Amino acid sequence: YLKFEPSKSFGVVVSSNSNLVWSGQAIVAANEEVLVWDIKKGELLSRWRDENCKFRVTAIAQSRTDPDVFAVGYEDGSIRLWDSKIATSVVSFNGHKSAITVLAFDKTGVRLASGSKDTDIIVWDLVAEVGQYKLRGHKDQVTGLYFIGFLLTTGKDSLIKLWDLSSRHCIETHVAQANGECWALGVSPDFTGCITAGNDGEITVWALDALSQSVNFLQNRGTLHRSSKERAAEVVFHPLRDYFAVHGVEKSVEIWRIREVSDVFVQHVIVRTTGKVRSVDWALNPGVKDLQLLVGGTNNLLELYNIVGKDYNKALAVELPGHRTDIRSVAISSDDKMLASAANGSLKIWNIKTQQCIRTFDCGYALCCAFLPGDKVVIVGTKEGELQLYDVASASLLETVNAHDGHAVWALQVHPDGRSVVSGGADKTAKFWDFLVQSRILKVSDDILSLRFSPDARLLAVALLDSTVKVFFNDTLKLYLNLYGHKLPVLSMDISYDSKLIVTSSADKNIRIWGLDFGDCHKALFGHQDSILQVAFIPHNSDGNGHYFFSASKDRTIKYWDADKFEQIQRIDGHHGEIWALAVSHSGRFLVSASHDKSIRVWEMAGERIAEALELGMTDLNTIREWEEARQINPNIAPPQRNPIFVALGNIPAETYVLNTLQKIKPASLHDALLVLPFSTIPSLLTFLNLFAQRELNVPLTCRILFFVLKTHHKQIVASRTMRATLEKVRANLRAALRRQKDEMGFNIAALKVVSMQLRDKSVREYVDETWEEKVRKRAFASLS
Amino acid sequence: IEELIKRRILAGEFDEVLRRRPDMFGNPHGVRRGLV
Amino acid sequence: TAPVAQRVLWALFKSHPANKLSSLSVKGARGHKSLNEVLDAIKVYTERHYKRIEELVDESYLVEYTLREMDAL
RNA sequence: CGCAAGGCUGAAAAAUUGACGGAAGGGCACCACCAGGGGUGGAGCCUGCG
RNA sequence: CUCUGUCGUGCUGAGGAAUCCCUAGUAAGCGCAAGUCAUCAGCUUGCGUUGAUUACGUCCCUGCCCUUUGUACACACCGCCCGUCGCUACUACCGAU
Repeated sequence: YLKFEPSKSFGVVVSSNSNLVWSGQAIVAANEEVLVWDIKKGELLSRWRDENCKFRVTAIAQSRTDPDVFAVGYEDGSIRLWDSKIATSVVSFNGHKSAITVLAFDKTGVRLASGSKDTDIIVWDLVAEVGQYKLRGHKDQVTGLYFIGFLLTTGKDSLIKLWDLSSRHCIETHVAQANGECWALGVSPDFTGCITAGNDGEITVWALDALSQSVNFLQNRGTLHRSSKERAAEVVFHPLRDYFAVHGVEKSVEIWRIREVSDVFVQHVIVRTTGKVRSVDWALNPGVKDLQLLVGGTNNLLELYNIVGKDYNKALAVELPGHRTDIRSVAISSDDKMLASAANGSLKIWNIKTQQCIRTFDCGYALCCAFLPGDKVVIVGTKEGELQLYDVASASLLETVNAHDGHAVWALQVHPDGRSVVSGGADKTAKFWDFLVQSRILKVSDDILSLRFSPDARLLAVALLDSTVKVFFNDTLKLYLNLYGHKLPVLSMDISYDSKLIVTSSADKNIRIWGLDFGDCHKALFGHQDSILQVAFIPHNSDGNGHYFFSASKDRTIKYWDADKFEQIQRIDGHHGEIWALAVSHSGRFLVSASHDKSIRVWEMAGERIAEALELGMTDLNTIREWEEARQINPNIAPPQRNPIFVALGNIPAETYVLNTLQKIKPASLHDALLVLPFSTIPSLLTFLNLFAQRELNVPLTCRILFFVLKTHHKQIVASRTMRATLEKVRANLRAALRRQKDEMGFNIAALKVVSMQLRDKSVREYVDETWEEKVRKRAFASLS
Repeated sequence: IEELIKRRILAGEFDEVLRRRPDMFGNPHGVRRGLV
Repeated sequence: TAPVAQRVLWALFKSHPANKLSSLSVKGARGHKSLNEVLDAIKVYTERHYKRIEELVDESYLVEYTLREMDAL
């Protein structure tokens, strides 16, 4: 019941997630690890990988005034502050909901702002490890951050927003594109010019300047249009000289210079790149006179260009440690020291112990690859219908054979003895070439997708487009039997070492285990949320585990099953793209898996409440009158220093506080708790009632609770003495407020009577005749009984 | 019996006598007795 | 929000003459939002508030009674 | 009498109305509080149940 | 049961932890009758007699239910409860074919 574990992972330089940084090193993002390369030699310096995290990384930021501490932002919504000296995550910030997308740093590096795709922009302190606060505008996701203090930002709703930080709310807004999207942000390092790239190939240019009145800080000083009318991915300025770079996710990067706006910004150079660039970045080399433009391109490459100012030249490149489009097939050699990896555009063969490429080739497309026994030559069946034969030792092309005309070779299998190969192509046939010369062909009804032999070479099994499997004998090609029971075409098959079991994977998200004698489905089993792509056993039963098999499935999962118990013994996570291929070890002790990530891996009380509120309010009032005494005697610094609950609620006065705590309860509860109140706190209550009637608000609540208190304590009040002064005050204030409110509402009702009479006067009648019969509201009021 | 309970609860058909309105005779549509 | 609605209405009435408020004519005057009905609604609700505040003063004379009692002692 | 009565097969959803909660406020209860009472449970007899 | 006398505590000992029930002709004591198509004689169901203590409040604990939508109009009051997702329309984005 041994499990498996991720041990090696390679074959990938910068992915399609953004935001490369330069340090003379290039710091780029793999799937989940942040890896650091040299560009001069292609050997990588290091990798940064946190074991607690499995989610992909998508934003990188270098701290200004201090390198060797770096911010990465993942997909889950987490920020990790790493060090470059020691490769550990010194701290983690888990505040966002999803998909960090833009990072930015302070001038002093104490403050770090993160904009996400959950639209919250969060600032972070770096000396207290707490989330400071949480800004909120932006109808849709944010795409650009910068620190001016002040904050500048921009989001997908074509909104550019200038936030304060002293008072956490927005100061100024503008909208850049009318019906479009503000997509990228660029700030000049002197904070004077800011350009925003919008979807139509537009770049809007804005001038900056370094509250109750009309505030205006950003000015839309104009618009320009670049050449490519694509989604402009990023805009990066030069740290020192007067240049910037605009690029969309495309094969062109436009560097412009800074001297109307059509005059002040001109096109310096348009650099053409080999593939679609994902993220450009800037690099200045100590002792160069040029511009190191460091592009990271989605087709798995790093390039480093020189740009001359007052043409381009591909100076440096990092492409060798990874395939360049997408790995489609793997096959490891018989000694399990090297593997061959087949991708659209190239072949690369690698040493496992060094996890490092040793040889390469150019092939057009690459469906299937398989090495021949004695691990000297490797076969590739490719979509144009061809089989090419290369080798490791001479590193050249040996042979080409046109098996099928315009039909992709979907299946390639070497005979277990090792004297022939079988090619199942997208035509209606499958061919048998021994060595290479055509021994025999096989005409089958539909397209053939995948086929494999028996490990004791007794019977062959093909898997068609009819959602069927046909198993034939090996000596003569008579139809031994067939398997049905799949609704979608079978995408893969593999049969056990002793030819006692067939596992068969369809596109119906499920697999079958067949008994291979009489063809009885030992078990149908549904195990994956998407189409299960490839399935393979482990050959060696010398450990006693020959009936175990892995299944690679398009929902990013490996699943490790045992057929005899019919049970899933492991689930293997660790890929974030629809995995394309896998292969097992001939020792069975490890396996390899090649994904759409372009990576491969090798796996080894109400009354008491208002009483306390009264007490708090009275203590606050004592502090306020003492502070008033202090500021009256001298204007020196003496803080009021009120209660933390007041300063947490937001410095509202205690009168507002006690008004909330008297309003919150229902009126029946108000009656009951005001009865519950003891006579000791009645003077506090009378003070607050006086202050309510003085600063008139909720005068019916004021009156009703004053009356309740007086009537349920009338004898104690007339016997006491201290209540005389407070009751004089509350009588004067209540009478003043009621007289004011009564006078205003009487004025309102008198004026309304007058204006209604005048309206009747204006609307009486105009003509006069024998018919005054033309000269009210009615309501229905249905009653059931 | 447990299976019959599960069948009834899933495809819910309870034999409960349902509360009929008291004045279905004189008031068949059951209009509201207020503002109309 | 009755007191805040009445005061700005009280400020609205002490700044504009009755003939102007009567000959107020705006094109959005049809059905329930006509000037007659709007003024009638304000008048009726203000009458209800005024009756309530009259009852409040009538009950608030109790404090003057209590002060006269403590005067008697 | 005829139809029903020919096996891509081999045991373990709907949703613009849906899923689960939280806080406050009520009402009820000798399966709750409160005041007391009384059983059983100690010894022997036995119906019954396991 | 009441009243009247003879004699005087003498293997001639009223039930632990726990758990359950009970609020007015109720608990409890007492006997008499019957044996009713199922059950019940190791008992069952009737019927009469004697008949109290203590609550009869409270949602504090333990729970259960219901409000936050509806179902009615005057006076009168109240005043936009809260979270995590699903589903739907639209918008743009990512990458394989």
